[PDB]
Formats: sequence, structure tokens, C-alpha cells
Amino acid sequence: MMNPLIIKLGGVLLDSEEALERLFSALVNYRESHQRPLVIVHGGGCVVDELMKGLNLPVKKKNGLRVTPADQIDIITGALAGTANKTLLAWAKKHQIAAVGLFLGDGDSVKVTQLDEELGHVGLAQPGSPKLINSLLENGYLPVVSSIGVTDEGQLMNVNADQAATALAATLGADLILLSDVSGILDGKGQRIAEMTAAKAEQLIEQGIITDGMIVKVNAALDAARTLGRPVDIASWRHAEQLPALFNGMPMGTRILA
Amino acid sequence: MMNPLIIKLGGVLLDSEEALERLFSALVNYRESHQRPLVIVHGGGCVVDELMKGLNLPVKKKNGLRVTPADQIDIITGALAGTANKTLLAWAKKHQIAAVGLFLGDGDSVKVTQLDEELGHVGLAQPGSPKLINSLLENGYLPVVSSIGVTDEGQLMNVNADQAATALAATLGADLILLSDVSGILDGKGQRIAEMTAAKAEQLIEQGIITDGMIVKVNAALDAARTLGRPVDIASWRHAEQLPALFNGMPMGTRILA
Ligand SMILES: Nc1ncnc2c1ncn2[C@@H]1O[C@H](COP(=O)(O)OP(=O)(O)O)[C@@H](O)[C@H]1O
Ligand SMILES: Nc1ncnc2c1ncn2[C@@H]1O[C@H](COP(=O)(O)OP(=O)(O)O)[C@@H](O)[C@H]1O
Ligand SMILES: CC(=O)N[C@@H](CCC(=O)O)C(=O)O
Ligand SMILES: CC(=O)N[C@@H](CCC(=O)O)C(=O)O
Ligand SMILES: [Mg+2]
Ligand SMILES: [Mg+2]
Repeated sequence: MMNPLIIKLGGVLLDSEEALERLFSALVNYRESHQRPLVIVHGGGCVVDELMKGLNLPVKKKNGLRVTPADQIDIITGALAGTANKTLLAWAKKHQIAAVGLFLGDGDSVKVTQLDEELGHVGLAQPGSPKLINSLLENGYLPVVSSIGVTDEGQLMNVNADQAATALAATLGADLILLSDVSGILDGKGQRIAEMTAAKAEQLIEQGIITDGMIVKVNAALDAARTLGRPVDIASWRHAEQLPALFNGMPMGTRILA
Repeated sequence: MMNPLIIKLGGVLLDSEEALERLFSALVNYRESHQRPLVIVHGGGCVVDELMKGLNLPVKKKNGLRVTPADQIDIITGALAGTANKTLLAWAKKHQIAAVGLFLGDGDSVKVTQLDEELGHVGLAQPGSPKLINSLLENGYLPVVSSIGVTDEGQLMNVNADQAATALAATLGADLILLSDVSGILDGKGQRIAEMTAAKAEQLIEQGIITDGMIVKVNAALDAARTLGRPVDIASWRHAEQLPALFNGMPMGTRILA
């Protein structure tokens, strides 16, 4: 089988029925026209931010990573490993896609350990075993993986989805594309930056151009690019007409060069 | 491979760390001493009742089944398919058990359709395809399945865990044991009833002895018993010393006769 292609899904578009319908329409068209096996890794920081409101809880992110206290890991796991994951599985079913929902601990796909006591139950993701997912792919299923993981001691961990995607990419030797709610990395004037290198990324970060979630995203992209030795793109899945070319490997956002 | 044994886990014991540690200890001991493949199906009505409190929402059950409005299916899916499911996967990991979390729609394991518009997103579970789970079992994994499902049209459905377990039992041609927070079905004086038949069940229900969740449970048990042609037990997993004999097939609660 060919090297898989991991499509990481994130952004506020995860809360759009029209966006999801358009996306799954394009996924089906791609699947039925390409032999390359697909794997979906999803985030859902928005679903969490909403549930923390209905719950009246605060949201603190220490440089892109959400502080996850022990008293909030269950709620977060519910939102990400449950709600977000099963919502995507429902859309796949609606589109006759045979999918299987998983989290990082299934088949030890992605190894996770506590990153920093200051962050709480936030995990550091690293390559695991590709056996389970490789078998699922060889049997014709579309794995849909959340970013919740678990340590060997049995503690649930919240992994930022971008880092989970990169770790899984190395595990599977797969290509990676990071889809968000913005047309790639934007510059000081808010215009799309076509190509990105580690040196340029550093500059923009120091200048304060790349902040919050995009800092974590560009770093995960660079890691994947140098690890896989292939370019990694950051693009938007907001506009239907661009979806086709996007999956075809066309530069639609910011291409991260190894 | 032998016919699997589905262990359905429910009750308030799902909220007990001591109970969970004791249970997984006995599961490991059973697994390492029996060739019969295990499959876990879990409920978690308690996790839901708590989340509906922190949210300040009402809980209505029309004869054992929780009314699930469209505006609550995502929250419920989060609690059951997410929190409850991943909590059990963490305990399995803690005990070196290679498990894989699934929901009813994975591999179309259990077919689900809307049961009644009066109930909202509550599903009617029926046998599906045993291919995915049979493969997981043959590869050495312990499937841990939640009771959330999805219709062919892509709508998430809340299935009462007892009914999901029975449907999966028929699908896999597996034996079934329903574990709860009570020592089986109790009579008018609150004493354990050793054996149960369809005729006796009807009587007790009409008399008001068997109510709420136990009505759904005894009915699912009877269906499984007549469908599989084998006895189905309803017992408690509260006391550690009883766990061994329980899994060994000893009468610890109420044995449902076909
Ligand atoms: N230079 C930048 N270019 C583009 N987006 C940026 C930049 N700096 C910060 N962002 C923020 O990063 C967000 C995307 O990251 P995030 O919210 O974590 O979503 P996700 O990871 O689910 O795709 C964009 O919505 C934007 O608000
Ligand atoms: N005759 C009865 N015998 C035993 N338990 C009963 C009976 N009638 C009602 N119950 C209730 O059924 C409950 C178990 O059902 P339920 O709460 O749905 O838990 P679960 O399905 O997770 O095991 C018991 O805790 C008890 O409160
Ligand atoms: C640790 C951490 O930041 N986690 C992410 C996971 C979801 C995502 O990437 O969208 C979070 O927002 O909670
Ligand atoms: C429909 C329905 O009653 N669902 C169950 C599922 C969990 C269980 O059986 O514990 C419920 O309480 O929400
Ligand atoms: Mg993000
Ligand atoms: Mg019940």
C-alpha cells in the first residue's frame, strides 16, 4: 500500500455543517479517485472552549498549549475523544465511508507522557506503533483519530492536535497536511505567506507575527517536514472550490519546507 | 477462536477507583488464564446524570430509556463515547491490556435506527457485522465499546447499554454477562432472586417489583438468552472476592434462563 496521507482537521470550521458537508463530499471524491490511504486526525479546541463556557470555566494556554488541570481532563476528553470524534464518524457514515474512531492510545499508535507539571494533563506526543492503523488501512477503513492519549501509568492526556498529527505521521511514514480556518500563515499585514522555512518561522515568531495556535502549528509542521523529508502544508478548508486542488497537492496556503 | 464473552459494565461502580482497580485486576487474571476472547460493552448513565447537573439540565426516562433531545445528544455522546470509554481504556492501559475503544458504528458492529420520535435521539439496536471486532479479537485486542451509535443518515444515537450489549452478543455469537451495582434482580423484600424466566419477569414487572433500569436490563437479558440459547446473568461487580467465580460462570446474581 502507498504511504498514507494524514489530513489534520481543525479550526472553527469544525462547527459548520455546510463546511463539513462540503469537506466530506471532497473526501469521498478523493478516496474514490486515489489509491493513497487516508487517515484523519482532528482537533476541536472550539468544542472545548464552548463546553467550558456552559460550565463557566476559564481557558489558559501557555504558549499554544491548553493548561489541563486534573479536574478538567475528563470534560476535555469527552469533548475531543467523544463529541468531536463521533461527530466526524457520523459525517463519514452519512457519506458511506467505512471509518473507525480511535484515540492516541489505541494500538499504542502514539506514545504520550506528561509534558510539564505546569500544564497539568497535557501530553508530549512521540512515534508509537503503526501496526493497528496499518491493518485498518489495509482492510479498507478510514481511521479518524482524536488527540487524547494515555500514559503507560493510565493517566489520560490532552495532546495538541497538531503535535499528535506530526507524531502519527512519523509513526506511519505518512505525508501530512494541516487544515485550519485561515489560508495558511499570514504576515504582519494579514496576507498569506506562500513558503516557510525554519529560519523564517523563527523571525516571524520573534516579531510577534505568528502567535498562539499558529506557533504550535508551524513548529509541528517543521518537525514533520524535517522528519519525513517532505513538504508539509498549512491551508484552509473553508472554500469548496479549493478543496480538490488542495488534496491534489497544490499550494493553497503555506508550504513548510524541510 | 472460541465464542467471545461480552462483559457489560454499568452501575455507580463506574465512578469508583477502588472498584475499577479491583475489576481490572480480575480481568487480567481471567485473560491470562482463559483462551476465551473478551469484549467489554459499557454504560455510564451516572457520568451523564452528573454532567447534566453541572449543566443544570433535567433527566427524563420513559420506561428505562433516557429522553435524548437533539440539543443534548452531543453532550451525552461526549460523556459516554468519550469520557466513559476513554476512562476504561486508561485502566486497561494501566494494567498492560492492549485495548481498542469503539462505538456501535465502528465496522457497523451494531445497526442503529431512531426508536421513537418521543424519545429523541435514542436508538434501537440490532445485529450488525462482526467482521471488525472478530479481526480485533483474532489480533489480540480487547475491544471496549460504548453505547452511542449512528444511523445510516449520519445521526448520532444514544442506545441504552444493556440493549447495545445484547445486540452485539447476537452479532458476535457471544455469551453475555450484565454487571451492575446490585446483586442481581431483587424481590419485594429486596432479596436476590436466583433464577429468572420470561413468565416470572412479567409478573414482577406488573407488580412493580422490577422498575426503571432493571426493566430494560431484564428484557435485554431475556432477549439475549432466547437468541443465543444460553443463560445470561445479571450480577454485581462490587465485591472483589466474588469476581473470580463470577467470570468462571458461577451463579452470583440472577441467572436468566432462555
Ligand atoms: N501569523 C498567523 N497566521 C495565521 N493564523 C495565525 C497567526 N498567528 C496566529 N494565528 C491564529 O492561529 C489560529 C489557528 O490555530 P488554532 O486556533 O489553534 O486552530 P487550529 O489549530 O484548530 O487550526 C488562526 O485562527 C489565527 O487566529
Ligand atoms: N427489582 C429490582 N432489582 C434490582 N435492581 C432494581 C430493581 N428495580 C429497580 N432496580 C434498579 O435498577 C438499577 C440498575 O439499573 P441502572 O441504574 O440502569 O444501572 P445500570 O444499567 O448501569 O446497571 C439498580 O441500581 C436499582 O436501583
Ligand atoms: C494541549 C492542548 O492544547 N490541546 C488541544 C487539543 C485540541 C486541538 O489541538 O484543537 C486543546 O485545545 O485542548
Ligand atoms: C437511551 C439510553 O437510555 N441510554 C443510556 C446509555 C448509558 C447506559 O445504559 O448506562 C443512558 O443513560 O443515557
Ligand atoms: Mg490549534
Ligand atoms: Mg441502565
